[PDB]
Amino acid sequence: CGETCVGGTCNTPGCTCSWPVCTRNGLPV
Repeated sequence: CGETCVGGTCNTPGCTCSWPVCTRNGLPV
């Protein structure tokens, strides 16, 4: 995802909050 869910959520679509960073389909992209 490249995004960070330091807040507890992800802005990027289909991106999960994989604190501290974000994730995609359970994979950090």
